[PDB]
Amino acid sequence: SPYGPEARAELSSRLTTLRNTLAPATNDPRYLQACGGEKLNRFRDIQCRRQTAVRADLNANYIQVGNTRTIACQYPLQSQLESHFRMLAENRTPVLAVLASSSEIANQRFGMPDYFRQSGTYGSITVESKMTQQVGLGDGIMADMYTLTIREAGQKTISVPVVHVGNFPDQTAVSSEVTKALASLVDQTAETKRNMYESKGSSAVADDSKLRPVIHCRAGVGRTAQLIGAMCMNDSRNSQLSVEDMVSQMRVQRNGIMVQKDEQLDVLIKLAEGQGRPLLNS
Repeated sequence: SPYGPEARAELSSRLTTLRNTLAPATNDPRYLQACGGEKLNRFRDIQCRRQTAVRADLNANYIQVGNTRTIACQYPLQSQLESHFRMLAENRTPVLAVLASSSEIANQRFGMPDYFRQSGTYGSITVESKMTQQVGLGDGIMADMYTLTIREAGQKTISVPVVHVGNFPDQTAVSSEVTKALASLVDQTAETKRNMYESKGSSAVADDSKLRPVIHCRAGVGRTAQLIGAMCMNDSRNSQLSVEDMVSQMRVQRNGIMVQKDEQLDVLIKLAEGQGRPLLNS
């Protein structure tokens, strides 16, 4: 009954209502609007909540699901790379999880710059990419890891661990088992990096806006939301946080499309069921 079809339908009903409420109006005061004439949103209908926006020129949001703090964003546009790197550096990013596949990135029609597997200079910022380990996630899904060293005059140099799911499907959802494996890897990688900063007495530890895992796929609403849901379920502080809570929180803090597909929600529901976590709020 708590995970039966009627509970699942009720969850869907509540979430659909929320999506409708959060649909952007023309020049919606709730959503970030482009300044300067440059394209801001990769997709016109996938907008960035203004009050939680990380930077004025990025489609990117601070999200807190229960106690779990992250940043969710779109795959940055070519024009946005300098700002994106500055975000990554200023956040002292403990892990960047990229859920867009190599196939997607390679499709030049999609405008997804290969910004983390190659080195480059973007305005004032110089970035060096290095290959690190590779970790299997199940079902032949592979996480390729990198470190990005971000250098800029006047700024401290920051190295960001990257977890790239190079063969993450976009046509089908990955299983709860793959999702769990990915959440554990991303969490573990963030933990190691955050520990390093703690050991150096970094001032970023005291700052709520910093040390956030950064997660993006192509749009930052499907695969991204599925991962963030799994990560929040991995957080021992989040007992009794329901699936309704986690999805509504993602939606209010980014846009109404978070967890876009029923296929993705099914994964979150299965993970919740495995923990005996509630789907709905009383």
